[PDB]
Amino acid sequence: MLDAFSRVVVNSDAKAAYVGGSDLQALKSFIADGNKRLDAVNSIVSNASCMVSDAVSGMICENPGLISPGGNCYTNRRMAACLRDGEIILRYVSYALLAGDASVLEDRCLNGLKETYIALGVPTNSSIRAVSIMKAQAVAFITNTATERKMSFAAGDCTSLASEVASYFDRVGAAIS
Amino acid sequence: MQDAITSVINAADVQGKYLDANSVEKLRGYFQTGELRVRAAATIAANAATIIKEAVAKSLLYSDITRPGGNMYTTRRYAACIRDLDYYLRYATYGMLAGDPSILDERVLNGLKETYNSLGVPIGATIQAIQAMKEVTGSLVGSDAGKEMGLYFDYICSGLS
Amino acid sequence: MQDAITSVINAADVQGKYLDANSVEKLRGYFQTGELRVRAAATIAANAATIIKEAVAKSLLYSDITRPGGNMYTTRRYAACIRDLDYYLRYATYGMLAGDPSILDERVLNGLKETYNSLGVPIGATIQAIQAMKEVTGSLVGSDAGKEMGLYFDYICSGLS
Amino acid sequence: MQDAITSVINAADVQGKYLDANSVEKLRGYFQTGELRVRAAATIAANAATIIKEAVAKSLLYSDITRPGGNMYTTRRYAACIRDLDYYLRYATYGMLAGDPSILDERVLNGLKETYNSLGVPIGATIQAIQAMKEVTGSLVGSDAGKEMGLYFDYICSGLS
Amino acid sequence: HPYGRGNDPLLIQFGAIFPIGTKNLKQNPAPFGKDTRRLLIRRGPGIYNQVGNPSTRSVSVGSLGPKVFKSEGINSNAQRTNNESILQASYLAVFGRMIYQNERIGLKGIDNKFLDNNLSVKELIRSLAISDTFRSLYWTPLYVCKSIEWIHYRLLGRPTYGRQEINQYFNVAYKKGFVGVINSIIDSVEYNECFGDNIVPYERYLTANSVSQRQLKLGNIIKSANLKPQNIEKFVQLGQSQTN
Amino acid sequence: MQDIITSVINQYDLSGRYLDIKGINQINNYFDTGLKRLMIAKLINKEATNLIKEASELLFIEQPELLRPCGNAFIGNAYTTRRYAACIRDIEYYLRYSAYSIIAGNNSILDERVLDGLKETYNSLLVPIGPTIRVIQLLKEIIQKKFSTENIENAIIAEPFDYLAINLSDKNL
Amino acid sequence: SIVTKSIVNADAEARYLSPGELDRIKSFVLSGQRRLRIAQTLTENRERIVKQGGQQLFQRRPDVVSPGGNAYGEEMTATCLRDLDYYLRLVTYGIIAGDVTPIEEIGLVGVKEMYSALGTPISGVAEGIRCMKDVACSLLSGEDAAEVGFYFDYTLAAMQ
Amino acid sequence: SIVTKSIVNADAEARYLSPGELDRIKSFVLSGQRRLRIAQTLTENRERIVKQGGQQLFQRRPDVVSPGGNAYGEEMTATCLRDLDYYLRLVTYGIIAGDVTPIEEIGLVGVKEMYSALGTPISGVAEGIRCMKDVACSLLSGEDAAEVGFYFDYTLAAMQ
Amino acid sequence: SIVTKSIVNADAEARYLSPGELDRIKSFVLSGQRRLRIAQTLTENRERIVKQGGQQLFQRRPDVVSPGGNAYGEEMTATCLRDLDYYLRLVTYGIIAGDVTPIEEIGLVGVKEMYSALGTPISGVAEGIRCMKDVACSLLSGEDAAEVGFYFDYTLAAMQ
Ligand SMILES: C=CC1=C(C)[C@@H](Cc2[nH]c(/C=C3N=C(/C=C4\NC(=O)[C@H](C)[C@H]4CC)C(C)=C\3CCC(=O)O)c(CCC(=O)O)c2C)NC1=O
Ligand SMILES: C=CC1=C(C)[C@@H](Cc2[nH]c(/C=C3N=C(/C=C4\NC(=O)[C@H](C)[C@H]4CC)C(C)=C\3CCC(=O)O)c(CCC(=O)O)c2C)NC1=O
Ligand SMILES: C=CC1=C(C)[C@@H](Cc2[nH]c(/C=C3N=C(/C=C4\NC(=O)[C@H](C)[C@H]4CC)C(C)=C\3CCC(=O)O)c(CCC(=O)O)c2C)NC1=O
Ligand SMILES: CCC1=C(C)/C(=C/C2=NC(=C\c3[nH]c(/C=C4\NC(=O)[C@H](C)[C@H]4CC)c(C)c3CCC(=O)O)/C(CCC(=O)O)=C2C)NC1=O
Ligand SMILES: CCC1=C(C)/C(=C/C2=NC(=C\c3[nH]c(/C=C4\NC(=O)[C@H](C)[C@H]4CC)c(C)c3CCC(=O)O)/C(CCC(=O)O)=C2C)NC1=O
Ligand SMILES: CCC1=C(C)/C(=C/C2=NC(=C\c3[nH]c(/C=C4\NC(=O)[C@H](C)[C@H]4CC)c(C)c3CCC(=O)O)/C(CCC(=O)O)=C2C)NC1=O
Ligand SMILES: CCC1=C(C)/C(=C/C2=NC(=C\c3[nH]c(/C=C4\NC(=O)[C@H](C)[C@H]4CC)c(C)c3CCC(=O)O)/C(CCC(=O)O)=C2C)NC1=O
Ligand SMILES: CCC1=C(C)/C(=C/C2=NC(=C\c3[nH]c(/C=C4\NC(=O)[C@H](C)[C@H]4CC)c(C)c3CCC(=O)O)/C(CCC(=O)O)=C2C)NC1=O
Repeated sequence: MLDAFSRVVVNSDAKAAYVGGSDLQALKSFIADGNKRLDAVNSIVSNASCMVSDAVSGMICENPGLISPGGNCYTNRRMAACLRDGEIILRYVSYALLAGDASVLEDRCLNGLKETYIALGVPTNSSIRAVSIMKAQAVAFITNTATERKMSFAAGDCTSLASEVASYFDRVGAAIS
Repeated sequence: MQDAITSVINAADVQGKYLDANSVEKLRGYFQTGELRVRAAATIAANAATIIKEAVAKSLLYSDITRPGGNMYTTRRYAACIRDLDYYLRYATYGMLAGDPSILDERVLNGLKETYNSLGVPIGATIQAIQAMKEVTGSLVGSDAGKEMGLYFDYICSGLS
Repeated sequence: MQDAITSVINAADVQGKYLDANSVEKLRGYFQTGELRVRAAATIAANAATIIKEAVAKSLLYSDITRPGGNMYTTRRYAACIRDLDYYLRYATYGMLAGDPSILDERVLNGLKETYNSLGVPIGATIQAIQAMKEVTGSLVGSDAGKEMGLYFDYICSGLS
Repeated sequence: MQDAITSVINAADVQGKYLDANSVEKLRGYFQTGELRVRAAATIAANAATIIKEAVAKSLLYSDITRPGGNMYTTRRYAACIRDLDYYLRYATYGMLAGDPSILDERVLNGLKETYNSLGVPIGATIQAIQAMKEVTGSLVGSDAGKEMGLYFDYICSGLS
Repeated sequence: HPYGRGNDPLLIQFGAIFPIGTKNLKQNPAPFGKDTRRLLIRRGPGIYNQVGNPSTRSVSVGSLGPKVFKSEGINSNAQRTNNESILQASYLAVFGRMIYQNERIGLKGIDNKFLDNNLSVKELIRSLAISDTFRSLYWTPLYVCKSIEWIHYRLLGRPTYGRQEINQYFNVAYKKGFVGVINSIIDSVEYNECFGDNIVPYERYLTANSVSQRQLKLGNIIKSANLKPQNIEKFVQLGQSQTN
Repeated sequence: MQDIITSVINQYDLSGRYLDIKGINQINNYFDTGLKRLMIAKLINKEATNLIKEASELLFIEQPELLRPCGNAFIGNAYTTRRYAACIRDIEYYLRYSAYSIIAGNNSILDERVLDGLKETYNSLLVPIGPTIRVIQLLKEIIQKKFSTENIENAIIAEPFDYLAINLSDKNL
Repeated sequence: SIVTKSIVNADAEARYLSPGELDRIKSFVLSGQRRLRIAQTLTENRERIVKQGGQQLFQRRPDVVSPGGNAYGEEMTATCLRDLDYYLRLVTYGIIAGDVTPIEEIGLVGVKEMYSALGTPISGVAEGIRCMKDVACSLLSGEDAAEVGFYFDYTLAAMQ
Repeated sequence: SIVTKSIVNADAEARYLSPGELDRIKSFVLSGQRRLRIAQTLTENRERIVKQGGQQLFQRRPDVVSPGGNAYGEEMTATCLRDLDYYLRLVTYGIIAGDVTPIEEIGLVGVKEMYSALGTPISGVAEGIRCMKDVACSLLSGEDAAEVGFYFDYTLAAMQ
Repeated sequence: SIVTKSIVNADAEARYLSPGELDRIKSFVLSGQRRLRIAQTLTENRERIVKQGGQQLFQRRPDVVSPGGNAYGEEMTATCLRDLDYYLRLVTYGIIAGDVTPIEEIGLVGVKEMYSALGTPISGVAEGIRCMKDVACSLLSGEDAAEVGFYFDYTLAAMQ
């Protein structure tokens, strides 16, 4: 795994050079904007349990055939596996948001997830939608858009970190598609 | 002070012009309403004390400003404020007869807000008393003369606010 | 702001003088009452909310100003006025600790009458609420501290009237 | 700012009253004319530049105020005055949609005469340009909407005079 | 104002109007001590006044104050859809109006970089305020302490409190100049607690003359309807019959 | 102006209430010192010329620059006979008005007839304000040397001069 | 009012009302008639609403009327019912305005400060408002009750 | 009174007051001024003290005001608050006397017999006195509250 | 003054003085007597303090009184001793106030600007103040000298 600091190095070491001012002010701001990122991730850990229930029940609320007899989220054993998988995906997206890089999301989570689904018979269409509801919840929690719960913070703009998690979520979506 | 006629003559004279059709338009307009203006001024001169009494009774007579701590608590202050209201009514009548509020600017509004602020006189209560006086005056003189008088009453209230 | 010590030092310094026997007299006078002042300030800090509640209940709680049309009718206005009373109590406590009302002149009374007049806040009711607060405060702190606090309460009321 | 609905609700709320038959009368009156108001506002938004151009052409375009030594002689001053006329038209449209001139008091007329007097802007020429704009606007929107718009145009002219 | 009465500007949309002066002769000096604080009136509910609730910075007034413009970017993909429009709002915060076209071509470099999501709102407000257009309008034509009072009102939504706050900024102009004053205001703690890097500055506090001017007006002060509660006559109730 | 009785009565009229025991105690406080206040007034009227001569001498002994040329700074000090006479006249002014204030038990006569506008006049004439207060408290000490052990008369004398000194001063602190 | 709020939000940006805001004003003036009807029904059934809400409150919160409670005694109970009537009137105002501006500007800004200064538990007021909400929604149709409880819910949220 | 008790205790032994007793009388007359101040504060805040003590009692002992309890009804509750006022007055007397002689000679000797004859539970009176003690000590300073609760504690001990 | 500074720091937060601030005011008014005694001793030994400090300064910094130095000549040396007397007086003010507010508001704010405009080396003034500090602390006890040099050290730090 890598983070945001390591990815410029994997590049700086490939050019057999040091780390001057050129490729640093981007990293200089990252460290300076470290407070907003820690303010950002905490809002997802605070509401992680409600996010999967609002996501997976909304998946069935838009698709009642998953619980028709024979469906993927039909029985009591399969519902637990799907509610487990949703929270695993949310956990890795929170890892990638805290890291500032999607390296930990690729190899430990998305590398071998497509093959496991196709072989299991998990409907990608319904699985792909399950991530986008969580994306809509995350961008509301990061920019304090949650209409049911509000949190306390210092005022300002947080789209940067919010856009970083929106790009992570459909990166998850593109790998399992 | 300049009335409607003086203002028209000044606008024409400040350009070296003779009184053309627009000046005649304004002059005829003033001459047609002059008789109504005289009627209203006479009626207002007739009932000034009752107008002030009724406006004070409907606006600030039983409020807290007349109680201890209020501006017009003592007898000096009560008399001073009723004299002020008499001033406002008389000058509004002058302005209505003249058809021009310049007398209000020269003789009333010049340095009035500053005097009231130095004395501590509440401006909002004064504006409300003038508004109540506008009601009674329009009531007594009828609709057209009441609109004419209310023009200058609102002029005083805007200059005071 | 200047307390009693600052005022004595200023009076001595503005003449190029050393602190002579009269300055020592005033300084001893302040130093003897300082401990009573600290006791009173602590007790007042303890019971500020109850003092304001009881003063409001005895002065203007059931009058017509709290009904529709009154100043403090809506919840915004009620909260604003209780905040004002809290300001008055806190600054009177500061003045009592300092032994000098200059903080009241600099931080409270400067432009207060004009603000209240522009807003339409009744001054008499405010002075009466401050007088009721003076009763409760003297009650709670005892006779000597109550006279000390009432000095600055009356100072605020005189600066407001 | 408060529109007709806000004003009715405020008049009812300041007395602890529920909305009775007279409030319903005023509310129905506003609701019946709302659609005409929206039509007029759309049409005025469509043709603001042409309205200002035609008013300026008929009121002060060839007078002496535009010659070397005039108020609006240089290009800075010409642009500034056409921007002022755009302000007046936009705020009159807001007032017509709201059915209440309080926005004109809060956002336009507050301290406007004093600014114009400090700058040296002629008030009479401004009032005449606003009157010419009233003609074109009533012309473009028809009789009823023109009377509605002329109400607030005359309100601005009275607040400026 | 702690200085003469002529040091108070008119609080209008776009201003720089000081009516007291050579032509008016309505001038009132008054002895104001060094320690002194002006009673400001909050643009909104009283109780969010910040003098007895210093914690109420960052907290919305609601419908009783001016509108607040924020570049939130909260869409399910976190896109900003008001870049065109937060930029228009900043021009009014800094200038009060839209500057002329020939004036604005010197500021296109600043505007293009903001519309590409490369500037915060705070850095945009800084770039407009330190420009040659703002300086030629509000620094050079004005008395040095009248200019500080006006600029302090545009960037922070309030006039100054007293002499301690004004000899303070006045000393920065003595040593650094026009740019030293604009930077020390924007980098203040009051700026970053009220606006952050995200919000366009809005009007926060007023004066007694400003409020007395806005309110106290016909069309704003009710024509005595709080009093005058009309009720039925008792002799009319005693002769009334059934409703329907 | 207002004496102490008038100001107490005005404080009670402001709230529209009758006099209670607190204000009556305040009035009794004045009624019990009135006679010694009159004794002080008579002493001041008996010794005015000598008191002011002593005060002026003690002022000019420690501020000798007040008697020398103004320096180019056109300062109004006691340089020539004209300025000297004017300054002694002012000293008599201060003595008279603080005698009034001692008799009234109040300082309102002071700030209405002495303090209002004083600093404007002295600034326009460039009269020294430091030595001016210095001579006032010199006068206070000279008067207090007549009644020393009677402490109540000491405070009664200290009131007006100390009010004048604290109000003519600038607030360095 | 919806018109007022649209006008201010457009005024801050120095622009005319866009076609979306005008669309919404149009939809509001078109629904004003059923708004007035609903305000009628809630307005003229005030006695039963206040009475039955006071009952449900006093059965759910017996401490406030227990011996010594804030609303203990005839006068205090009358004052509490007076407060409930205040809030019902504000809800009717908000229903006719189309937005919670009347409710929030009158009765919500600084309500916690007032009720803390009076010694009244704010949760009791919230309970009374909820009881009045149930009683009032019982007298309306499905869609009407849904739209009317929309304001009771806001008043409850602001009064937490 | 401390002076009285010293005089009797010296009188039984047929001797003048020793220098210790005179020392203590001296210390008492020197502290009389703050004693009067504390009695002032407790005396003129009697309404809040009785009210808030009655609340804490009725919340701690709901049976006495429950249906049928000794203080059940308007009149009985008023009488119980009257008793609490009696005991607050006695505590002020004891504070100014410097000793519990006023409290004990009036209101403590034979209190169990009286309250048993009336049918009142003495533990309820003790609870009311404790609640009044907390309320009254809340309004005093540290040392003042310590010295004032000194008498409430004695009244509670005698009323077990 | 300590009381003044506590009052302002409590005023900005819109709260009464907490018990810590009142504790500290109490401790200050209790120590005021030895504060006045120390101010006495420093005040009435001013001639020796200024003289001996001027000596130690002129022996440590012969350039300032050398031919042409800032304090060169009879008048300039007298003016420098005048400045040292100014600062000793300010130190006595600060000792009685219990805090460096008098010293800092008079004589420290803008001192560098003044002495740069006059052409005087500020380090020479610092040396003079240090010499006066040693001379003055020589006349006090251990704890008194420690507390008195507490202000000379602040004046030196501000005058770097
Ligand atoms: C490290 C990353 C990591 C993951 C992502 C998951 C991936 C994953 N999911 C399942 C297994 C499963 N996953 C699902 C899920 C679903 N069916 C649907 O239509 C919905 C889209 C979705 C719920 C939201 C179901 C229903 C099963 C069980 C299949 C069955 O028994 O019918 C399995 C097989 C193991 C098992 O049976 O539990 C694995 C490896 N596990 C991991 O370790
Ligand atoms: C039966 C049908 C049925 C549905 C259609 C859904 C309803 C639903 N809610 C959300 C949307 C959401 N769901 C949440 C989740 C929460 N909100 C909180 O504040 C809590 C902390 C947490 C659950 C307790 C959030 C934060 C949003 C974003 C919008 C919002 O702020 O409410 C979305 C995503 C929108 C999209 O698809 O883009 C959906 C489909 N749930 C259902 O059951
Ligand atoms: C583990 C504990 C821990 C945290 C959670 C964060 C907590 C935190 N966040 C911020 C501070 C902040 N936090 C935000 C973030 C936001 N503001 C908003 O309006 C949005 C809701 C959200 C966007 C994601 C902003 C905009 C600031 C102030 C600007 C900044 O810090 O750069 C600050 C102030 C210090 C600073 O200025 O940097 C702190 C302590 N830091 C910690 O040590
Ligand atoms: C929203 C309400 C509102 C208004 C109306 C307003 C007006 C306003 N008009 C101004 C100037 C001006 N206004 C005019 C207007 C006119 N000249 C004429 O001859 C005509 C009669 C008239 C146009 C009809 C001119 C020429 C100036 C420029 C003055 C100058 O450059 O000296 C200025 C000075 C600001 C600047 O341009 O730098 C303000 C603030 N401000 C406001 O907030
Ligand atoms: C530190 C000194 C100081 C004071 C005292 C002060 C007062 C002050 N009081 C205000 C309002 C107010 N003040 C009151 C007070 C009262 N109403 C009554 O009926 C009573 C008589 C009185 C309370 C005793 C009310 C009701 C308002 C609100 C006015 C309104 O909302 O229109 C406002 C307007 C600010 C706002 O609330 O948005 C200020 C600035 N400011 C200061 O700096
Ligand atoms: C660019 C034109 C301009 C000028 C001139 C100006 C003057 C100005 N002089 C000030 C103070 C002052 N000015 C002086 C000046 C003097 N004392 C004397 O005895 C001398 C006669 C005189 C010097 C020759 C002093 C002593 C103060 C400080 C007042 C105080 O601290 O109370 C202040 C108060 C600001 C502060 O220091 O905090 C201003 C704004 N401002 C301007 O914008
Ligand atoms: C140029 C016109 C002019 C003169 C002359 C003048 C004199 C003058 N002489 C004074 C005092 C004095 N003058 C003298 C002495 C004398 N004086 C003499 O002309 C004699 C030579 C001598 C007596 C033999 C003494 C001893 C004092 C001290 C005052 C005292 O304590 O009585 C004083 C009071 C202040 C001071 O002590 O310096 C003035 C103002 N003022 C003027 O404007
Ligand atoms: C329009 C918005 C608005 C509100 C809400 C308002 C409330 C308000 N409630 C009051 C009292 C009160 N309110 C209550 C209410 C309650 N007791 C309880 O236990 C319950 C929880 C609650 C009833 C649901 C009581 C008991 C009092 C009297 C308190 C006292 O006098 O001790 C008072 C003081 C007396 C009076 O009614 O004039 C005001 C001003 N004023 C307003 O302008």
